[PDB]
This record gives sequence, C-alpha cells and structure tokens, in this order.
Amino acid sequence: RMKQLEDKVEELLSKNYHLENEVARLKKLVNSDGLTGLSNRRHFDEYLEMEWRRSLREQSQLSLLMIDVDYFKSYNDTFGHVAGDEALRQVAGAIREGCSRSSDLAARYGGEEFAMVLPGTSPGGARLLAEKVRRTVESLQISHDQPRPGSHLTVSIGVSTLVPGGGGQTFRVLIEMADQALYQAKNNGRNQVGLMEQ
Amino acid sequence: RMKQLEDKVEELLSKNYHLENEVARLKKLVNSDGLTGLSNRRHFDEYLEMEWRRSLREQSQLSLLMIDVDYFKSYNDTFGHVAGDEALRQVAGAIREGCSRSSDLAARYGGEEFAMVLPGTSPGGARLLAEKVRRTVESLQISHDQPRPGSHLTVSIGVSTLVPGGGGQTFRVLIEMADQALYQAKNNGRNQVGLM
Ligand SMILES: Nc1nc2c(ncn2[C@@H]2O[C@@H]3COP(=O)(O)O[C@H]4[C@@H](O)[C@H](n5cnc6c(=O)[nH]c(N)nc65)O[C@@H]4COP(=O)(O)O[C@H]3[C@H]2O)c(=O)[nH]1
Ligand SMILES: Nc1nc2c(ncn2[C@@H]2O[C@@H]3COP(=O)(O)O[C@H]4[C@@H](O)[C@H](n5cnc6c(=O)[nH]c(N)nc65)O[C@@H]4COP(=O)(O)O[C@H]3[C@H]2O)c(=O)[nH]1
Ligand SMILES: Nc1nc2c(ncn2[C@@H]2O[C@@H]3COP(=O)(O)O[C@H]4[C@@H](O)[C@H](n5cnc6c(=O)[nH]c(N)nc65)O[C@@H]4COP(=O)(O)O[C@H]3[C@H]2O)c(=O)[nH]1
Ligand SMILES: Nc1nc2c(ncn2[C@@H]2O[C@@H]3COP(=O)(O)O[C@H]4[C@@H](O)[C@H](n5cnc6c(=O)[nH]c(N)nc65)O[C@@H]4COP(=O)(O)O[C@H]3[C@H]2O)c(=O)[nH]1
Ligand SMILES: [Mg+2]
Repeated sequence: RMKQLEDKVEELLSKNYHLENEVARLKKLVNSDGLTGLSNRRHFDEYLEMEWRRSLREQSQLSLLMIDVDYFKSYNDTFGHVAGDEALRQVAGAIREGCSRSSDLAARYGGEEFAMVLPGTSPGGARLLAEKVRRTVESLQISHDQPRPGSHLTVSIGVSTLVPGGGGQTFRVLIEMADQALYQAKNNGRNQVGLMEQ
Repeated sequence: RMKQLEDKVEELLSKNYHLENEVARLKKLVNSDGLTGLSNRRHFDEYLEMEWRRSLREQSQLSLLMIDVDYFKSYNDTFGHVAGDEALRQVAGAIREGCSRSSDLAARYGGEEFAMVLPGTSPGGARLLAEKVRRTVESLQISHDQPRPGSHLTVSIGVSTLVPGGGGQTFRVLIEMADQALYQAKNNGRNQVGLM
C-alpha cells in the first residue's frame, strides 16, 4: 500500500497548504493579538485614527501611553522564550486591567511594546494611569536578574496628549510624542513614566 | 521504508488537525459580514454596548437606525437565494454610503436586517441619514413583485435616540425603541422612516 501512503501524503500536503493560506488571510482580518488577546497593531492604528477624528469633532483631550518592557531581551535569554511569552501575557493583563472605560483600548504595539489609547483623558489622568500600570507590573514581581540579580520585571512608559485641530498635528504625531517621552523614561533609569514636552 | 511514509502521514494528520482548529478559532473573531462587508451582529452588539457607556459618561445623544428590507422573505423565495444575496449586497452598499463620521457604524443585524449606530447624533440628524438610506435603496430600482408586480425593493427604517440614564437601563432599550419606530414605518405603508 505504498502508493496509498504516498498519495495520502500528497493529499494532506495540499489540504495543509490551503489551510496555511486561509490562516494567513484570517489573521489580517482579526483585531486581536494571538499571544496576549489585546488589540494588535493594525487595529490600534485604525482605532487611534478613528478616535483622533472623534476628539477633533468634540475638541476633547486624546491621551496615549506607549509602554515598553524593560530589559526584555535578556529575560528571553536567561529565562527562555516560553517564560517570556507568559511574562508578556501578564504585562498585557496588567495593561488591560489598567484601563476601565468602554472607550479605553489596550494594544500590543510590537514585540515587547504596548500602547493604551485613552479618549477624553487629561494629561493628569493619563499620568495617573501610567503610574498605576507601571506599579501593577512591578507588583507582579516576576523574577529578573537585571540589572541587579534580585530584581523584578518593569516597564517604562511615555505619555502624550493632544486636542486635535492644531496645525500639522495628526494621530501620528501623538504617537511620536509618546515615543519621545518613552525615551526620556528609559534614559532616566527605566521603570518610570516620562512626560511629553509641552 | 513503509515506516517513513507512515510517520510522515501521521505528522501531516497532526498539522492538519491544528490548522483546522486555528482556522475555526480565527473565523469566530472576524468582525465583518462576508456577504455585505458590514459589521456582523456580534461586532454590532459589542460596539453598541461600548457606545452606550461612552454616551452615558458624556451624557451625549446616541441614535440608532434599525432597517428592515421590505418583503424580503418573498423576494428570496420568488427570485432565489443567490439573487437575494445580491440584493443584500446592494442594500449594504446603499447603507454604508449613509454614514461618514469615524464613529458611525453600519451592520448586518440579521438575515434580512441592517442597523446603523450614530453616536453623538440628534434625532433630527438621524432622521436625515435614515431618509438618505431609504432614498438610496429605492433608487437602486431592484425589481420586486411585492407588494404588486413592477414594484421595487425598499426598506423601512426605525429611528431612536437616547441619552443613557443610569440604573438598570441598558442599550437594549435603544433597540426596542428603534424597533417600535420601525413598526410604525411598516404599519404606515413601508418604504419610509418611522420615528421616536
Ligand atoms: N481613560 C481613563 N481614565 C481614567 C481611568 N481611571 C481614572 N482615569 C483618569 O484619572 C483621573 C483621576 O481619577 P480618580 O483618582 O479615580 O478620580 C475620579 C473618580 O473619583 C471619579 N470618577 C470618574 N469617573 C468614574 C467612574 O466611572 N466610576 C467611578 N467609581 N468613579 C469615577 O471622578 C474623579 C475624577 O475623574 P476624571 O476627572 O475623569 O479624571 C480621572 C481620569 O482622567 C480609566 O479607567 N480610564
Ligand atoms: N475610580 C475610577 N473608576 C473609573 C474611572 N473611570 C472608569 N472607572 C471604572 O470603569 C468602569 C466603566 O467606566 P465607563 O465605561 O466609562 O462607564 C461609566 C460611565 O459611563 C458612568 N460614570 C460613572 N461614574 C461617572 C462619573 O463620575 N462621571 C462620568 N462622567 N461618568 C460616570 O457610569 C458608567 C459605569 O460606572 P462604574 O459602575 O463606576 O464603572 C466604571 C468604573 O468602575 C475613574 O476615573 N475613576
Ligand atoms: N464638530 C465638528 N467637527 C467637524 C466639522 N467639520 C469637520 N469636522 C471634523 O473634521 C473631520 C473631517 O471633516 P470632513 O473633512 O468634513 O470629513 C467629514 C465629512 O466629509 C463627513 N461628515 C461627517 N459629519 C458630517 C455632517 O454633519 N455634515 C456633512 N456635510 N458632512 C459630514 O464625514 C467626514 C468624516 O467626519 P469625522 O470622522 O467626524 O471627522 C471630521 C470632524 O472630526 C464641524 O462642522 N463640526
Ligand atoms: N452621525 C452623523 N451625522 C450626520 C452626518 N451627516 C450629517 N449628519 C447629521 O445631520 C445634521 C445636519 O447636517 P448638515 O446639514 O450637513 O449640517 C452640519 C454641517 O454644515 C456642519 N458639519 C458637522 N460636521 C461636519 C463635518 O464633519 N464635515 C462637514 N463638512 N460639515 C460638518 O455642521 C452642521 C450641523 O452639524 P450637526 O449639529 O452635527 O447636525 C448634523 C448631524 O446631526 C454623518 O455622516 N454622520
Ligand atoms: Mg427586527
């Protein structure tokens, strides 16, 4: 039955290839990140652009947190990818729990990067949530040997807010500001909240 | 040997199984309706639930259109399901022309129903948009023998708007009120907008 077998291998190869293509297509149509269950980056961009227009309409404050996991590459190295993945789920959970309003959105922005969209939220309120999230990540007390061998996982967080309508500003500049602030946080020793320059 | 073909086949069975699972998992998460490209009902429910809470917070006016395709069961029976599906495709096209704000959302609510959520929108504005959808559908001139030979496909539309109150009031009251307006439109002759 060696024709029988070789034939089945061929049948299955074809069926599998179809399924792999189907998976690829569906992934581009789904809003969530497989690992963490948060919004994926595509949906983040889409959602934030839409909120940009709502805030423009209402002249409301649109806030954004850009959140990065500190020393994460070394975590994967010294604890393994599987553990890393679980650390990411735990951080995501903290981020998710960090925003409670129906209009808040938590997203996985990249490999180890997250974002929170906060419609109708003042710079002050955004700052609070940023601290709340960072603090919640710490209280998770996930073990890391970096930089000190007795340390726990942390995030750095950049904060920005804008009322849309100002010349030359877009949801993309809102991101750029939060990224700027994120840099500050990291370069001031990480595990902290950096604020945009008014 | 016959043993290398047997292992490879088992491997492929396993890969196949997991792939099929992943495809089914992802299909449940898709937010769009295949036929019309609008939001599906599950996404509509989620979106309306979130908008209700946003409107509660801002004490803003939240409007809803519930849209029935008139005599649609008869249409599908008379002209067949393929034709019916094409009619639904064209009506959806007419609808999504109907809203433009980043917060407006149109959906396939059910087999022959559509809905449109209009956050921050006054009753007057909602009626305006509803009339536009109604007019656009009729201009499609899709042939129908209902209510009589030589008619065309139309919609009846119910409009509601509420500023959410607290307590146990949920977004479902907005749907109930739009359905009541829709009933008025239908009982008044169809191919029109009912209101309240
Ligand atoms: N987007 C977003 N922002 C958040 C969230 N949590 C808090 N904030 C921000 O943090 C600021 C201060 O929050 P608070 O200390 O709880 O102080 C709050 C709280 O005591 C009360 N409050 C606001 N809304 C609610 C609510 O929905 N439920 C409850 N229990 N209290 C609320 O009013 C005070 C002032 O509220 P705000 O002026 O709006 O200002 C809030 C808001 O800008 C959140 O989950 N999502
Ligand atoms: N401590 C604190 N908690 C917050 C804040 N923002 C949101 N939350 C939490 O997130 C839940 C959902 O908020 P929502 O979707 O905006 O939905 C809210 C909002 O639509 C409205 N709401 C409640 N309190 C306030 C308020 O103080 N001001 C305004 N404008 N709306 C409120 O009622 C809905 C349900 O309220 P909750 O049962 O309290 O449930 C709130 C509350 O548990 C905040 O700033 N501070
Ligand atoms: N408060 C307020 N905000 C305004 C006004 N004009 C424009 N905007 C703001 O500017 C954005 C783009 O406006 P647009 O280019 O006219 O592009 C608009 C326009 O083409 C159309 N649109 C939405 N609502 C209306 C309306 O009420 N009347 C008309 N003629 N067009 C509208 O849909 C597009 C997207 O709307 P949005 O996503 O909401 O995004 C709108 C909204 O954030 C205004 O008179 N009042
Ligand atoms: N949800 C939703 N509602 C819509 C849309 N288009 C029109 N409306 C509704 O229809 C009402 C009258 O629209 P208008 O004659 O264009 O009269 C508008 C228009 O002249 C201007 N406007 C508002 N927003 C926009 C906008 O985004 N773009 C432009 N170009 N004009 C706008 O402000 C006037 C009054 O606006 P409203 O008080 O909001 O009242 C609006 C709003 O309730 C839409 O695409 N989505
Ligand atoms: Mg119905």
